[PDB]
Amino acid sequence: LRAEGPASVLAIGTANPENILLQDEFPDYYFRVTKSEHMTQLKEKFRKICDKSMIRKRNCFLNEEHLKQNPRLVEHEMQTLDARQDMLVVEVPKLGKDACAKAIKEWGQPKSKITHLIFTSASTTDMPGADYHCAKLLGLSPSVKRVMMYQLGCYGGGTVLRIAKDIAENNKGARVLAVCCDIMACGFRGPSESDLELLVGQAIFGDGAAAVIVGAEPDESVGERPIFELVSTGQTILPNSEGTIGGHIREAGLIFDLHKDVPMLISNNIEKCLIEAFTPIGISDWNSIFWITHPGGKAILDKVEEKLHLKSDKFVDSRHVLSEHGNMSSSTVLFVMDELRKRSLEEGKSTTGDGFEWGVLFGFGPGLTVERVVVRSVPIKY
Amino acid sequence: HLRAEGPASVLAIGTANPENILLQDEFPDYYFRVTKSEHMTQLKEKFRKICDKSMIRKRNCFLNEEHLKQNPRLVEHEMQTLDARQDMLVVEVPKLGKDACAKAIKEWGQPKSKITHLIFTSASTTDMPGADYHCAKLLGLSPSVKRVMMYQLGCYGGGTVLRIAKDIAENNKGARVLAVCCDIMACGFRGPSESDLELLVGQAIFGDGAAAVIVGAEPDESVGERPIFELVSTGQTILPNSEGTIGGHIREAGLIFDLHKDVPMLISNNIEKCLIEAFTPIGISDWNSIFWITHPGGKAILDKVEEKLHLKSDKFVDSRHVLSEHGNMSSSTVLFVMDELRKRSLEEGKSTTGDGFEWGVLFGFGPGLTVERVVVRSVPIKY
Ligand SMILES: CCCCCCCCCCCCC(=O)SCCNC(=O)CCNC(=O)[C@H](O)C(C)(C)COP(=O)(O)OP(=O)(O)OC[C@H]1O[C@@H](n2cnc3c(N)ncnc32)[C@H](O)[C@@H]1OP(=O)(O)O
Repeated sequence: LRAEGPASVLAIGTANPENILLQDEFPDYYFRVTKSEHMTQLKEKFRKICDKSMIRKRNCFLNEEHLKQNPRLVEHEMQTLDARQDMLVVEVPKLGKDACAKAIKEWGQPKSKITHLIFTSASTTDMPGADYHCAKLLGLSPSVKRVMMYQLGCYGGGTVLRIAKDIAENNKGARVLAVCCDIMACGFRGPSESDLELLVGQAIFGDGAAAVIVGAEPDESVGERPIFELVSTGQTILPNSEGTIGGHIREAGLIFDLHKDVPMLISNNIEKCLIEAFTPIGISDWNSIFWITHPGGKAILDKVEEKLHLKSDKFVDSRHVLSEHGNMSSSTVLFVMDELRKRSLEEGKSTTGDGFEWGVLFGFGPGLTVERVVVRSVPIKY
Repeated sequence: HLRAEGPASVLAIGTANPENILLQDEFPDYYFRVTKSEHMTQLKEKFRKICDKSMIRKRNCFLNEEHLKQNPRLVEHEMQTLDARQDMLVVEVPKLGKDACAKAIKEWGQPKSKITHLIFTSASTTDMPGADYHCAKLLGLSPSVKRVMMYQLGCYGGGTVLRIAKDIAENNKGARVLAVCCDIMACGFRGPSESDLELLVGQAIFGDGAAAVIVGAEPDESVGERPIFELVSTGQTILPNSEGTIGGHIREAGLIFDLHKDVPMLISNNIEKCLIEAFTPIGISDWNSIFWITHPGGKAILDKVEEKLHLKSDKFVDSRHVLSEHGNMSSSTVLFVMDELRKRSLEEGKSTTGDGFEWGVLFGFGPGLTVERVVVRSVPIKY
């Protein structure tokens, strides 16, 4: 028995740790707790990176008491993976379960109707995985079909939507719980004079989890209503991008590579993704649609906006999420989805997509891989 | 959105294994020599009986004695060696994977440009970009191939990649899914210790290998496509009272795994209820009237399941043969079993790809304790 019509997002939930990192105070915090305050010139460059990041605040699970309890974590490169794993194999499923619960609350259906669980995280790795623990913490059926996807990266938010679409539409009644979660205790480390690449990540990455319920044939009879339709999906590797975005599980924890070319590579290639995605729909004005864009960095948004001459209203939700949360990897793009529909409602727009009918969702991550989802809005009943 | 009509079918199967071979009869001595542990005479005899009862004749292993020479940290029990293992496996895991995909693509006989999705699972490593990215580049797939990277599933992953491919191939007309599993046990090789019988078991049963399948719906005989097994339904479940019995952990010392002795009994004591749920809609109750494609996680698992259900000697022939010639290769093993089942059936002139039976069941078992189940239907072999 296959489902009729397209899969849609029926609910969204998000969660963040309680502890907060004010970006104005982070240079002082970072260089103090890492006992690197003598690197004045480096701290000066780090301060400019933080000030230019357009991040006002992040939530982070790792706090100063964790650092005093294990000073090894504040060093630059030091065998710490066990200590990080010990924390994250617990916290990642926990924070993920927090976001799942809020999404199920909105959804308003028995957890026994959840037939599938998709879980993605780049912050940890274990067997059984975070899908198992999150399922147990939620009290889901022991026969929930799980799709565990460790170490995707920041494109992963588009991935779980792609996976959920085919599952929901091919299985009548299937209701897919897809959650992303990342905790940057996996890659926190101290500064080195030879790494501005490190400092960039230390300034932009924050903690969070985002969960959605995906399903076809929404049942208004019992309180289900979709927010966004998932119309088509794609995934591609950008040319001349090899090595530009990388992340590795090592004895020192998560070690990442981040090339300065990434913003230009995305901007110079993204229009082909739009043509490839919207030519069948007959759309060519990239301002006549709504955008749900992963804010991988201020620069990425700025350059895409520049190359395509996008009105400033398109990345408003991306920038607001980046300001209040930083880059949370795979979850970030679903935070933006949620903000888009909450702002549309609060501003009296006619649809959940800022008043537009058609939209596009993008994730960017290692590859350099681009995840794309053409999405359709729903009218807002007033 | 144009969806496919009819069920998704395995259209091709290819496998690969490292070249260096470990003979089980010599492995107790070889293992305790290279690990500088010949003074553990009572633990070695203990280890010799585990290997004697394992019903494993040989295994394929990428890690050789020269590797242990270059890095002696790999032969100690619990030394920080992850970086050295990863340096090897981020390269070798996709490579061996590509070798198996290449054979599957060969049998399939269709252009690589027709591959629309690539599924890759492996428990031996993790990286970003992952083995899926590199396996696709090694193969020459389209940069727009849709990848599904599933790191650290474990021994049930062979059923998972089938369950994932089923929904993709059926919801997308023309979709051709390349699913591959691959594991290399340099991720978990380590020296012995009198306080870890689980390790000894793992060092005796785990071997290297990769296996890849081409999965699609609406097979096109005009272009040379021939189905092998139809994927009918799928299930995943967590066995009750099974917490912590199968585990694997990426640590500074590499992959550390747990294996509780009760795993055979827990599987055998729960498996029939998996059969009932899977075959009651089809109207089948006799577990000897169907063929089996069973992950040979260990000789004890097959033995106990065989007893509990009174399965006849034909069911586990292919599982035990793969186990004897390759050991436990984790996620790929069950796919090695599928391949031999359809190959032996034609060599023996059986009515179908499933040993003459129409309906069958595929099982993977792993961390959870997780059981992956796939009801499968064979395709007639016409003579
Ligand atoms: C905490 C643990 C983390 C754990 C992670 C969890 C898992 C995730 C795995 C995957 C990880 C891989 C990634 O991480 S994927 C993130 C994608 N996001 C981007 O790719 C950001 C886009 N970029 C921007 O948003 C702006 O660049 C930014 C940073 C706001 C700055 O704002 P600004 O406008 O001022 O730009 P400037 O050029 O002026 O830079 C000012 C100075 O920083 C230097 N600089 C910048 N960029 C650099 C780079 N790339 N390399 C080396 N130097 C770099 C410049 O050279 C200059 O230095 P100088 O010339 O000496 O003065």
